[PDB]
Amino acid sequence: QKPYKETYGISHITRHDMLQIPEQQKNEKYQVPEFDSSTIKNISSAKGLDVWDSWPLQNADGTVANYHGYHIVFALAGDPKNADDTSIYMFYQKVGETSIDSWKNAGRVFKDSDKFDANDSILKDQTQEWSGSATFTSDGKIRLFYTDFSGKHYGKQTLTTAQVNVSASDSSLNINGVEDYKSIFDGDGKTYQNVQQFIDEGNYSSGDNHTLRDPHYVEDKGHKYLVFEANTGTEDGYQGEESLFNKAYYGKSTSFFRQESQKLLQSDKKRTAELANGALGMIELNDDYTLKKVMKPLIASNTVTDEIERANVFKMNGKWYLFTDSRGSKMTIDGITSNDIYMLGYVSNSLTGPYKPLNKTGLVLKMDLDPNDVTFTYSHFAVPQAKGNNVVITSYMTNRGFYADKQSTFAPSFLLNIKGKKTSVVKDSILEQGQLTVNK
Ligand SMILES: [Ca+2]
Repeated sequence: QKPYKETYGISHITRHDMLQIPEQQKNEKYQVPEFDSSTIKNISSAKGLDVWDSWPLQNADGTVANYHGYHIVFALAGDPKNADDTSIYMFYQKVGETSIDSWKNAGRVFKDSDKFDANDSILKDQTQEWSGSATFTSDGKIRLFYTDFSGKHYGKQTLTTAQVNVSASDSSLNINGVEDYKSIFDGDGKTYQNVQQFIDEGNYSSGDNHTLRDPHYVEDKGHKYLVFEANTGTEDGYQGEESLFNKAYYGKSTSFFRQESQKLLQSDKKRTAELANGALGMIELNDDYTLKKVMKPLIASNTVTDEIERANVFKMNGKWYLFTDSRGSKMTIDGITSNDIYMLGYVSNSLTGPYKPLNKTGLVLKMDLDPNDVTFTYSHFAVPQAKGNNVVITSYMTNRGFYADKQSTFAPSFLLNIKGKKTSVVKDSILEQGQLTVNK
């Protein structure tokens, strides 16, 4: 194949930028702070469940919602002994409370029968409920977005929505049921990979990693959008042998492309790089939360990784910030190790781009603790605040199923300062486990 250059009109996580991160991450400004293990508790109301990926009910701009005097957090939870047991639970606290013990458990959002009652062909084949977002609508409704995962159908992932009906009193919140429960998007082949394309390759034994998940709701000028984890399709730079010859994925210069591409082609990461075509996708929704328009990806990670998770985007003090989490173990970049886990980040003057890397490289947070460390954290997520230069970073702590007495739980939150195209972790800014806002 001959070298070429094609950006497909989207932004790219380039090899040159990623190569700078191993040295840069030694700076404490870009590091998840050390946590004190003797302060860490299980979520008392979870009654022995692992509780991992979590997200707050948000207003349209990403700030934390107030539902009838309560904060609400949705989270994946399940039996630590069963890695395929994943359902969405709803936790809640009175606004003003900060202790992890303040989080009550309203239980599962869904009954097993809900996916059938929905009259939705894709939903009736669901086996797990994976991550998403939740927005608090202008008419006072809890509008959930999540990932319908189907183990029956080779790990199909479908962006899904429902309204969660919740009664509020002075003491409790109670889930009454759901409505408007429907599949929104399962890929289109041309812009975002679908599960058939995964099956074409030989599914899991191909080494390909198909994703279409973690939908994050946001609005701009009254238009409604989901930004989500995906993989590219056939028309915006697909996986394949030819992808390694696209200079847009390398950056820097032709000299760098020649050197880096020849190294990659000679390496044991050639196949991994060919398969790697992660993307942060975007769709516009209609006012009833159905699909209006498939839009081009905000950014892609061709050759670098197939898996960029927990898509997040919001406007803060005049700029738009786009984040994603990614494991070094699934990357193909020299100097990045299997211990390294990142939140990467990008900035634009507009929701729809173009996005350029924060801190020159894309690095925002680095966590490299051993998987066995009780204070291991993952699924880092920046929660915008109503005012100021800080966001709150939430994450889950402790790997699923590792310890009998220490379950996956809410990590201590901490602060990230954002100004312009730069970020820095705020010194000694550790908050309570699962704390969503600085204000209280
Ligand atoms: Ca792929």
